[PDB]
Amino acid sequence: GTMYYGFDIGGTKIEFGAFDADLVRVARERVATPTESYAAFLDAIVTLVNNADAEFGVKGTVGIGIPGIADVETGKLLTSNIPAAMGHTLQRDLEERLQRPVKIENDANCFALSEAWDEDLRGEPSVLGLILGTGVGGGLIFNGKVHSGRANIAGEIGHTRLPYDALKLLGMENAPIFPCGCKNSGCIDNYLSGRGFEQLYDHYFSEKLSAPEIIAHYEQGERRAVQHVERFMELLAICLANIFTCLDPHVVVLGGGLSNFELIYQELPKRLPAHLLHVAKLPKIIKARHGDAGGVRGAAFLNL
Amino acid sequence: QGTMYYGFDIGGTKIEFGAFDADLVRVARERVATPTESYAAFLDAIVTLVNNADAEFGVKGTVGIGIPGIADVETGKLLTSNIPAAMGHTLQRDLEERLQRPVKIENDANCFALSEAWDEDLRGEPSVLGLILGTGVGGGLIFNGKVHSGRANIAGEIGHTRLPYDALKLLGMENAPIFPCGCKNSGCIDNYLSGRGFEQLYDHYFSEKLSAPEIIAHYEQGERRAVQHVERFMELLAICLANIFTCLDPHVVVLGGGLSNFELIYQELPKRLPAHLLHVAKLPKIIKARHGDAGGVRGAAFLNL
Ligand SMILES: [Cl-]
Ligand SMILES: [Zn+2]
Ligand SMILES: [Zn+2]
Repeated sequence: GTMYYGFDIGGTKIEFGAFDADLVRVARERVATPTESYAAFLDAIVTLVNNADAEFGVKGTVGIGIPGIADVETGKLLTSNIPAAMGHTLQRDLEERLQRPVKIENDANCFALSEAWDEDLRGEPSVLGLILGTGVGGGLIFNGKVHSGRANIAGEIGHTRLPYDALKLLGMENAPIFPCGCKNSGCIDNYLSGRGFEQLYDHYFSEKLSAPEIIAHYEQGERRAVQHVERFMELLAICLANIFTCLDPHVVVLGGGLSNFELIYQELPKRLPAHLLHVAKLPKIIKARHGDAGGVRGAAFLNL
Repeated sequence: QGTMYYGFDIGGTKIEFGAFDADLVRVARERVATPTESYAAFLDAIVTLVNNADAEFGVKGTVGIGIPGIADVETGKLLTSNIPAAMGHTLQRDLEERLQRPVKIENDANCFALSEAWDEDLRGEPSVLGLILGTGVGGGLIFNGKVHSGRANIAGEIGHTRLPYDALKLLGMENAPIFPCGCKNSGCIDNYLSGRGFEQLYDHYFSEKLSAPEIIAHYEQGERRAVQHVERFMELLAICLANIFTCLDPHVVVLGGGLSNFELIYQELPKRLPAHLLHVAKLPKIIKARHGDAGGVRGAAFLNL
């Protein structure tokens, strides 16, 4: 009698999934995201919900994942990649049209919640999801529920500054201080992401290589790539140790392009203990399992 | 039988006990000596209080215990240097056996935060961060009225995170004071943002060893050095907290410990935090603890709500 719907809103496509009481996906639909019209945007979502409700014979719950946030006070979307919905009160408008509550969360929160509801992680008291891509995105799950935060920006771990011990590793007053898109500076977003991995390589070795090129060189034993990787893994361990001393997560799930670098899962357990408290224990650290289905899954799971 | 929630606060010399009914009315209060050596005597003191209360109220009460330390999450052994009688013992398992019911044991800073989070004004807040600013920085993370203990029972050890880059910049980067830490790391914010940290920063910059109350009294008199120290301290506090808040985004932040009595904190933080937060961020509500150093019992009891 219960169905959970999830929408993942991208700049060009809206993805839809319906999950039964056992969290098995029983419907999948994809429609175009309207480029300009808000009215068309609402219709696309309302239509999907009404059709699914007719199909499954229930009134499904509605969760939506977005590349941005809803302003916690006004309900207006801050989603620059979705011009049709930018500035609009999406939740209120959908609640009125669908006559039921609607939840809207940032895509990184949906990613973490999706991974936290994997059979292997169900019942974990806390899960931290980190996406290491062009930036660092984070999602904090406690007892299977997203912690959104006072202003819907819990998990913005990427916009915390390099800690003293990370600065020390990188040469203190000679460390590279990368400018940040948030307009602060030295945010870890610019060090631990895939882009950060690249920028650190370029800063020290004066050659602009992509992460896969660096990794391929690493595997060939090229000395510059080997030195870069050594520095990167220690830097990652120091920064995550700082984060883990505050959050002490039970499981850490990595997504984004850099989570494909398998060496991470070998090196973190070896390097974290030196930077953690003496009594600390290591979280389980794994690569994301749900991939492209993450956005829809986590959005749906907002209403569990 | 009715619900009854018991809480114990274990200190080095006293064990404090409280019972709270379904409405969270306190219906018992007892204080007994903490045994100095005997583990047997330690267990008896607790078991006695539980059994007497159960008989008196006609209930089987839930049992929560706040300790100055943690239980090892794997072995159950207590890591509590201030309590030599219980140090190294499997307190939870031993009490569960004697009392035939589950027992929850949590660090005292978690109990402090949970106690505050269950005040009428904060009930219903989706998240509460408690920070105790005393001889060190203690922290407690509450989500939806429940303690997040962490993978190894040390969630909230915010005091053992290192100064962020922006804090170091304020303090002079390569010339900043790097204080050694009891955890054996260095530059942990435990040694900057606590009452002791406030004192050590004053001494580093002004070459005079004053207590926090002396500095504050001089601040209130408009003394130049104290005014400069307070300006530096408030900005340092805002920077470090803004970093913490960018990760945690707590709805409410509750300050305890001696330094939470410095009223200026509550005025200055809202003014200084925005520059270091994300542009879209909003300020948490930041308040002084309501229940003082007498919420260990409350928080311990509330572990079982
Ligand atoms: Cl799925
Ligand atoms: Zn930033
Ligand atoms: Zn420390």
